[PDB]
Amino acid sequence: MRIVPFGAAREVTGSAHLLLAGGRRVLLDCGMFQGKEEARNHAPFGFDPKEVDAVLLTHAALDHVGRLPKLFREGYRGPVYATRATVLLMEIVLEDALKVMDEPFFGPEDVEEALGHLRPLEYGEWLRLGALSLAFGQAGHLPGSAFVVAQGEGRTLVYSGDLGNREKDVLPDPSLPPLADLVLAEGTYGDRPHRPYRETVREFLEILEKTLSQGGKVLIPTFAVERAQEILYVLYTHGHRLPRAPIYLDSPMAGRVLSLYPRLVRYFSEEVQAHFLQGKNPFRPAGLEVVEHTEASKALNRAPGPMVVLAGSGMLAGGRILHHLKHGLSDPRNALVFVGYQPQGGLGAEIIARPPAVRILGEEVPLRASVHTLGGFSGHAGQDELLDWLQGEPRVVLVHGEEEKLLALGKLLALRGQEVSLARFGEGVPV
Ligand SMILES: [Zn+2]
Repeated sequence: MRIVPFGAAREVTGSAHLLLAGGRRVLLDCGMFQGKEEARNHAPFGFDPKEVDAVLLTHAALDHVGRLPKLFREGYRGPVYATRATVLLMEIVLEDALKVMDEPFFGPEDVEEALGHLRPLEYGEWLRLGALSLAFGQAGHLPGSAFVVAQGEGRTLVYSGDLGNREKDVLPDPSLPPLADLVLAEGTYGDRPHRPYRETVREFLEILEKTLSQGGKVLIPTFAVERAQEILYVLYTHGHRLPRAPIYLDSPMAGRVLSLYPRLVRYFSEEVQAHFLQGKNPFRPAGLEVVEHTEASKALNRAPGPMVVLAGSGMLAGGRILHHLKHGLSDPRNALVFVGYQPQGGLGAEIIARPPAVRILGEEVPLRASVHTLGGFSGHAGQDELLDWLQGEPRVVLVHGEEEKLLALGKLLALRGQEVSLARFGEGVPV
């Protein structure tokens, strides 16, 4: 039993890991590379796709399922396992990815083919390949998200996939992994813990009552997959005290994902499920409105507050959010609320630098609106949570994370008495 990193080595995108055991080949995830690494979705995998026996998907995000259609486009015809939640989500993530992409490295025939091989595998359901035993464990990072437990040849391996931030309320807490000979894990935030969730929410609510009470606009850059709906859920459970104002989810994509949420009730936390039982959708605060097209999206830039706006991209690469920022950053009464850390060098960071102006969409924009960064809405387990999850685990190979962040985690694990390594691309590791 060996596991071979084929993505997310000293980096956060590309997640794909080949497990060689029981005389079988099981591919754990198959995401694409993003941002600067995008061109690498064109390069080859590094293994023979036609030789793969089965595929397991930890969650529906593009950096975990994105290259799947390339796997089929290049031969593979085996089954692809994933929870029903990921199965349903995947279709929206993929269909959207096909429509949005400069140089697509796969076509509609591939997505179609890729989706046709999906087979439901729920938490605690065992898959039998050769003499290898596989099961999904609750990861709490996305509806239907999981980590992989693989046993065979008298040994146990655990592929964490992405672990969630247990302090939040939407998803159920990540399960502890069983004791394993080897643990391949992420370390997105191996360098630091997140600000507590409760105090992050209270701050969010103050910023909201403040700017809305003065007829101002609250601009919120958000990820369409699961960050948008979480903000909506916070707006819902606190709608009674917030000043009345429309909430524009300015994202067709976030809209599609949101419509799907009622079909996934079982994949949420107890708290969320209890709300649904009372017969009410807690992901739709009063006043929500899903803006479908450009014309209405731009009308908002010219319309007066009070209002709350959710738009992407979540890191300001592109999206409708830029347009909102362009016309709203100049008014001191508005407020920009980041609900996720902005990458260094990106426009976000540049904004947080709080200079006199910022270049957005070809023009220079005065920056008067207030700025707040609530890193506490993070979807990944922070360093402290990463440590508790990894406790008592003998050997650990880190993936998914910048080198520095991964190292900061390895140090602590090493001082704790655990054998740690930083996965290298192509270089398999023995379970
Ligand atoms: Zn990931």
